[PDB]
Amino acid sequence: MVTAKKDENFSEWYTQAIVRSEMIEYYDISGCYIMRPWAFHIWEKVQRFFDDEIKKMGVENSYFPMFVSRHKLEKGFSPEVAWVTHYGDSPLPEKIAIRPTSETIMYPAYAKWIRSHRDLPLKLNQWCSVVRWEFKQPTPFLRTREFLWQEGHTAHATEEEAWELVLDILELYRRWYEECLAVPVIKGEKSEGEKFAGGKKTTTVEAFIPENGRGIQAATSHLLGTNFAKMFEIEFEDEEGHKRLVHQTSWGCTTRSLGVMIMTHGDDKGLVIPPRVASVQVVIIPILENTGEILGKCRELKTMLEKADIRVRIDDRSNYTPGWKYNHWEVKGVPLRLELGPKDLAKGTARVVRRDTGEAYQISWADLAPKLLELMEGIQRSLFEKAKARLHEGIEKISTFDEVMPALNRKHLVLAPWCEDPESEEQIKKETQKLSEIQTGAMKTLCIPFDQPPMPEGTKCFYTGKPAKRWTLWGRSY
Amino acid sequence: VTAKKDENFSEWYTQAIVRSEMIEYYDISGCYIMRPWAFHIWEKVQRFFDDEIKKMGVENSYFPMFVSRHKLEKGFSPEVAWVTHYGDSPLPEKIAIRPTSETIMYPAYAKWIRSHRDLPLKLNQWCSVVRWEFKQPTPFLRTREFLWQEGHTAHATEEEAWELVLDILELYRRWYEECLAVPVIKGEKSEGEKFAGGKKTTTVEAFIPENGRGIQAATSHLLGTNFAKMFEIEFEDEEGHKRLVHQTSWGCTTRSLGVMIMTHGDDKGLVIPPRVASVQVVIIPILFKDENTGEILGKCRELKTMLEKADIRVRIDDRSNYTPGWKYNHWEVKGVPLRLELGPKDLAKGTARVVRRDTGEAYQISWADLAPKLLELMEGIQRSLFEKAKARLHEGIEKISTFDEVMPALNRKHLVLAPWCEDPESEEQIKKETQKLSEIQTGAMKTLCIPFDQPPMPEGTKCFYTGKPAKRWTLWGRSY
Ligand SMILES: Cc1cc(N2CC[C@@](CO)(C3CC3)C2=O)cc(C(=O)NCc2cc(F)cc(-c3cnn(C)c3)c2)n1
Ligand SMILES: Cc1cc(N2CC[C@@](CO)(C3CC3)C2=O)cc(C(=O)NCc2cc(F)cc(-c3cnn(C)c3)c2)n1
Ligand SMILES: O=C(C[C@H]1NCCC[C@@H]1O)Cn1cnc2cc(Br)c(Cl)cc2c1=O
Ligand SMILES: O=C(C[C@H]1NCCC[C@@H]1O)Cn1cnc2cc(Br)c(Cl)cc2c1=O
Repeated sequence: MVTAKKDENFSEWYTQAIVRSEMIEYYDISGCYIMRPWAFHIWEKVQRFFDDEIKKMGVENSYFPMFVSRHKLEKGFSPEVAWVTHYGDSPLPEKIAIRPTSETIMYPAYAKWIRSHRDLPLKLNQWCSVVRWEFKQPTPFLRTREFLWQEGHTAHATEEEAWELVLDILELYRRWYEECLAVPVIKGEKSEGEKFAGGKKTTTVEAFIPENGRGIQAATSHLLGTNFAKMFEIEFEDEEGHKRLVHQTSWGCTTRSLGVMIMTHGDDKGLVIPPRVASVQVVIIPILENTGEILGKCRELKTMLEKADIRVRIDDRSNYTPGWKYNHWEVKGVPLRLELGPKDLAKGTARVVRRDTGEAYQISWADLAPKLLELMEGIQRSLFEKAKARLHEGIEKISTFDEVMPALNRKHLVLAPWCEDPESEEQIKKETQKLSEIQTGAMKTLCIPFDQPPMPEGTKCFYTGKPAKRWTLWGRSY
Repeated sequence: VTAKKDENFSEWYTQAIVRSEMIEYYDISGCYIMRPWAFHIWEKVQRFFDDEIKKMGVENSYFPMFVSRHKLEKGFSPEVAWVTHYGDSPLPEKIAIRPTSETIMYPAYAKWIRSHRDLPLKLNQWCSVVRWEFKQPTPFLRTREFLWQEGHTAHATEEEAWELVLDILELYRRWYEECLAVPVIKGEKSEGEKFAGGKKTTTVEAFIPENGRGIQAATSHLLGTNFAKMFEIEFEDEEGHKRLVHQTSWGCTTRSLGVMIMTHGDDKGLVIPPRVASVQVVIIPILFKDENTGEILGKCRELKTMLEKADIRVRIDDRSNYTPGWKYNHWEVKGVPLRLELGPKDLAKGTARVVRRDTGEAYQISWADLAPKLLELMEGIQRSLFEKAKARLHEGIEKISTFDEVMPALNRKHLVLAPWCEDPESEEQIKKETQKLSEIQTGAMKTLCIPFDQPPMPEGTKCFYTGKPAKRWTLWGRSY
């Protein structure tokens, strides 16, 4: 049973929810966690969605090695990578790192494979795990030392084609969150200080966690331009015979998405899993003395529902009371519970309870499959709409810096007109950190949203008083 | 490809996998890049196997890639890769990259399993593992990092665990025979060849005629209660008594792709069985001197739509910057089962010319007949690839009765099926003797498996090596 209340002790609530729902197991190596089937099935669902979509775009999957040579990674202080230095008791002549990302593994191959315009575009993806051995405190799903992800890497003859792909991928990430996970996200461009330094422009989808007021980056898609093509000599002869640099993109999204989903939809009773990704969509709980009447009808119902492609489990485990099973599956977040006891059997009905609201329905056995499909569609949409309402309520539009600290104290983000000077972003981070100290606490840019309201002529930047350029979203962050 | 498969087999294999764009080389020895053309086949067999194990109630999971020194070694270290530093700082205790996940998963199993209500526990994961052997690698077959799936189950009874071992082994037979069209032999490993941590190891074995070697294709172990004792995986039964779980584990890797390549490839390159071909039919418009360009391209689009309506996986190669002859050779070296050519004449005739990759046979087919006729041809290709490979397997196994027949059979690049007493001392002696005789003429012959399909053992039959009473017919040969 979940005892910590989500609004009062959010961090303990999160730990309880992910452990008692059987999503994670702890491990002796800090920063690494076991992903149990209840969570892994959600990853499998989003992976299938995204993989099907990128295949429609002509992206093909591949698999590159998990190791990169020291001289290829460092193309005098090491990055925060895990170094393999020995095989058995024998030192390697040159240490090798576990991939933190695969640019330095893939791009030498791209340089070999690309020789002429005929070879472009080149569009590859891989599903793997990466390792980033940061010394800070980990958080399951959200910030871990090893994590599962997909990384896409493309090369094109023109920047326009590369940018088109950047935006198509970002739209797929919006769909991953909004359509599969029912989590609303905001598409935007990263500031110069926050973008990937190896690239030209970084686009992002950002999510908001109301309980701690923090934004979190949900996925990323980069227009790399020609920087990496210069560094790796990825050149092609054009249709007229001149050597040119390719224009590249890269993009990724991780199991952080599951953590965002958990935090968005969970409640005081535990998880709430959107029907589109739930391992089990309907749990059948026989109200049981096993004559065979009740479980016979349950097996018939499960067969029937599975013909409608509903993911069903009958919980016929012994020595647990019905109420125990009800709470067990509520903590796990199954979106629908189907109760079948003796009175139900006598009437030819079943009692269906939806997890998000607790509303109960008496449904005849015949109406079961269509009514349950309808209810799952309603649950999915209601989860999304309520989360989107909370997102809207969490963003305050401001004009001057003196509004910032009140908004941050309300656990809100701010949308502010900004001159986009990177010096000013560093100054704002320092000032908000120190104001929080006197009163991390730093506010930073989350993104410059694609959806720009008009910028009235003469609008001043909320911090510098210089002419504002764009409306920018700021907040405390992960 | 220019090397002949029947002359320089290793060189043929390297040319086949490079020129088909299946692999790319890499600067760290023993690791290779799996390019999209190879990864497509992997995706097909992964989907088959994952669908089937899900039907059995096995659920996917993901455990960490790292194992602490004290948990792995629960002296001289094993052939694992050791992480010793994060950045410039030494780890307080070094950690290994997984070579397999027993030591990572089983402490969790011990925590999770409390009563019979928790059993059976059936988990699988798709991942890569690392085995840092000092020997020469071979792409797909023997590499230092490789992709695989490892399944690990726990049961209340040995009977249930053994039933699962055999169900999984049958899935591996289907992975090879139904998907890859590679015939395999199910069997039990000898005492000297089985997984030491388990009670009985079952296997599927394939045969490579060009070098006379058996190769283990996949494995499924009855672990019994050994790991349950080691990791304290116990459960309370219905009577309230504490008992040990009965476990299984099982795995299969991208070695399967290399076995497919070696089995079906020919002097022209790869031959992909239709059931694992991401492109089953390639349509090639013959464009020359601007003769009917628009008509030909429109018709190719129509044909692709029609064939896709029949679930045939079709690609039109309308790339303007390659000639038709180049396209012919490209898709042939890549092993696409069927090539469909449509030129000006064919547009006039209402026909298309189709060539099958395995035999080269050509067919003129009316556009209306295309879908059913191509389905029929793909069934024929899949069946023929399997049947020819099975005939080669049959021809490569000699039944023997005495050790004096062994060296002539090995020199014919064959396996031997011999009656054996099953004494491990005798397997060790046979390995040494056959290596020595080979040297005089690696060359050691070992057991590959004791097949499930046992012919009768006539009373009084003597072991082919020791002269003691034979127990079972055993398959032996040179091996990978
Ligand atoms: C699961 C995951 C996802 C992502 N990212 C980033 C990119 C993105 C965006 O969505 C996606 C690929 C594109 C994503 O998912 C980043 C990390 C991560 O930085 N891990 C290392 C680590 C370990 C640790 F023990 C502690 C901390 C730590 C503690 N405090 N701070 C400030 C850091 C960090 N981890
Ligand atoms: C791809 C793959 C698959 C399997 N196995 C084994 C089990 C099985 C059976 O099918 C499946 C999981 C159950 C499978 O696929 C074993 C290896 C492997 O031993 N790698 C290490 C290595 C690296 C290296 F550079 C050289 C050598 C080397 C050279 N000569 N010798 C005698 C060894 C070995 N590799
Ligand atoms: O990983 C990236 C850039 C992009 N790679 C492709 C997938 C999407 C992703 O945003 C940025 N990044 C992030 N963290 C890193 C940590 C280390 Br350690 C190293 Cl060496 C390198 C990096 C590093 O390059
Ligand atoms: O890996 C195994 C046994 C089984 N594990 C589950 C998947 C199927 C597989 O056959 C045997 N094995 C093989 N090679 C190994 C190499 C090293 Br290095 C280590 Cl430490 C351990 C092992 C080791 O245990």
